[PDB]
Amino acid sequence: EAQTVISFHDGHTMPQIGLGVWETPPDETAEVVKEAVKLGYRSVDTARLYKNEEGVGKGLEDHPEIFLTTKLWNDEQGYDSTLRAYEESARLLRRPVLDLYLIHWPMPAQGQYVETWKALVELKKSGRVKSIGVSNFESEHLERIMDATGVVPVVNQIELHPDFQQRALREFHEKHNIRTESWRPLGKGRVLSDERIGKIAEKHSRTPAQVVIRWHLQNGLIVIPKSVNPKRLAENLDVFGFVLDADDMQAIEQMDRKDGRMGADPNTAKF
Repeated sequence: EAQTVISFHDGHTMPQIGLGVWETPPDETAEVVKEAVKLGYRSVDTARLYKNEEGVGKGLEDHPEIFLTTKLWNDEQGYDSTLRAYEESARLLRRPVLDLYLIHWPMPAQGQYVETWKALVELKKSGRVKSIGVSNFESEHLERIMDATGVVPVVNQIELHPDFQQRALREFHEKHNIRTESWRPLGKGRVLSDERIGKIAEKHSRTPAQVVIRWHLQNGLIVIPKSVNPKRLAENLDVFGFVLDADDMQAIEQMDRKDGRMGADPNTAKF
């Protein structure tokens, strides 16, 4: 049973499951990363927001194979300011050339996300980063940066889980060959005790989390769950030895709620 990967339109390839090092203190981040690389994680995802890029970079010291993503935080948006921020991140992460760089939030009220994207375009062209994408962009924000540059992000990383399945945004993503990456894949844990999920989990001799991760996978989605517990890390990774059937997939499809969003709305988010 091999892990799966997802390929971008730009010809690059990313592991389909990664580690979201979001809630890890800077101090024990190196150690969490070394542990997950040991368990078999091939993709690590962080952000300037979490302030632990130095820890990630140390933890991946002798592991340049691990796919590495980081994001530009809101207050560093702007053309020159993104180019600096990217460089700084590259140094903190001890990787001269990053595998993926994302705009963390569009923040439409700032007026800066198009110029930020043009900085990312330039980072791709100059060869400073392999792939460029976005996080938390609505179709409209995507339309805008595509119209301004002619350059499509390879990935849009968005809140996505059984309660909020983001179908219309994924329809839009499809048309432009944009991969979907789910953050909040487990819905802050709400799903871990769902009966509908629980029955599917019994049927497959797997756990609720594993059923849910598999569901992301079978939908073609890049999935970065987070976990402190290396017991849950090993669990989350052990998802390539079963298959959800058509009944399973439809039953989860049916969980989608209009008020399923748990985190910030891209259009009204204010930090």
